[PDB]
Amino acid sequence: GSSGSSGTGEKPYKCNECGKVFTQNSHLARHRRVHTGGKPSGPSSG
Ligand SMILES: [Zn+2]
Repeated sequence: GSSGSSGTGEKPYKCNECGKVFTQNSHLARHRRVHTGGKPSGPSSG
C-alpha cells in the first residue's frame, strides 16, 4: 500500500513554507521572499 516515494530532498536546506529544497542557504533565504512578497495567478488588475 502506501509506499515511501524516495528521492524527495537531498539537501539540508528546505523551505518550511511550501516544501521545496535548495543546494545553498542564500537560495532558500531569498526564495522565502516569493511568499511574503509575490503576485501569483489571479484576477485582472492594474
Ligand atoms: Zn517556499
